[PDB]
This record gives sequence, structure tokens and C-alpha cells, in this order.
Amino acid sequence: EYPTVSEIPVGEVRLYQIADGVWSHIATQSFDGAVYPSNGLIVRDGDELLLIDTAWGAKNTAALLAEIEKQIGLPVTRAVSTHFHDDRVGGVDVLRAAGVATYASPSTRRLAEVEGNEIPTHSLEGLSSSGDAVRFGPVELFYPGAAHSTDNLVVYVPSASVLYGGCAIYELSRTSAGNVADADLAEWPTSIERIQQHYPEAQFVIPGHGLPGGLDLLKHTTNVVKAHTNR
Ligand SMILES: [Zn+2]
Ligand SMILES: [Zn+2]
Repeated sequence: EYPTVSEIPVGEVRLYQIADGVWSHIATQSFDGAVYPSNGLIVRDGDELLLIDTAWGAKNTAALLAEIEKQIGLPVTRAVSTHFHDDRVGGVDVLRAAGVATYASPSTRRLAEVEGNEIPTHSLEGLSSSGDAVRFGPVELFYPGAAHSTDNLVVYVPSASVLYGGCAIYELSRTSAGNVADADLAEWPTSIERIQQHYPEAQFVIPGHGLPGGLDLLKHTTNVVKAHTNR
């Protein structure tokens, strides 16, 4: 039922309905000869849509917009990128050209610039300190603290009890650390516990990469990160 790499041709995107007015988007990218899936989120905002994260590249992100307009048929008016990596900002230029207002925290925008990645236009205030939350249309944005990256945000949809962890949260099948080049291993379990404290009622938890689950994914991620810490 949830799509994997084997169900997604190169440069295509799939939409998966999680709950009423809430979808994930799933795309793939090839890295060093292996193929990785990646998730974002789409949340209905009345008669418009809010996008969370690009689909990891210009071509994928163009495909995403085409699939949204085919399947849902409401305008994507705003996009939020949850950290500075290319799976989150890669395609911001496509979105911007298409008339989508692109947003990220000032932390994310600065780190994207340093990496020479695409840079969302707008800055999101009110997310600079661990435990900070702001409402953005139909979602709450939450800065849990440094984890996968120092700027990583999580997104909650209160209407549907959907928690989107992005790349701060690992799927259950992931048994060893992923890309930790930009991580704060020391703080990552603390940051996960802020998430648990703030969204204990979450019914659906979506990782940045791989299969949705429940709140078990939070402790799962903590285990993996602590094991890596002790490598
Ligand atoms: Zn990342
Ligand atoms: Zn990622």
C-alpha cells in the first residue's frame, strides 16, 4: 500500500493519502548507484494547498506539481522546506518559477546558502529556539532542537493528528544511521523527546525517508542514534 522505490519510475512522484486533506508525496533519487525514496507532505488549506518539502530535485518537483494538479486540482500556494538538504530545497527554483511562495527558517536559508543549495524566498520567524512552535496555515511548525541537522523542523497537522518528522525521524526498517554529516548526535535524542512531549496524541508519524508508522518511530530513531553515537 505505501509505495517503495520499486513502484516509482525515475522522475515520477506518487501521492499517498494519509488522512482527510493530508497526503505524503514520494519520489526517488539515485545516489552512488543505489536508489533512495524520499517523502514530503501536502496539506489542504481550504481551497489551496500547503506543500512541505520539495521532491528532491527540479525534475521530480516539476513532476510533483503536475501530479498534484492531476490528482487534487487545487493550487499549491506555499511551500515550507524543513531543513537545508537537497531532498528538501532541491526544486525550490521550480516552485518559485511556478508562482509558489517558498518559505524556510532563517537558519535553513543560511545553511542552504552555505551549501550552495536553492534558497527559499521567505523567512519563517519564531522558530529559532528549541521548543518554539508557530502556526502556518493548517499546520503547526515546531523546532525541536538540533537533530538530523541544526535547523530541522517538524510539522503537525492538528486536524488529522499527523506528525511529519522529516529527516529527524527514521523509519523502522532503518537500523543504522543515515546521513549524519550535518547532525548534532549529542542533542538528537533530547530533540526527539521535545517532539514526544509536544505531540503525544499523534496517530500518524511520517519519516523523511520510508514508511509511515506511529510514535514508535521516535524511540526507534533515538535507539539508532545512540547506537551510532557509541560506534
Ligand atoms: Zn537531510
Ligand atoms: Zn532526508
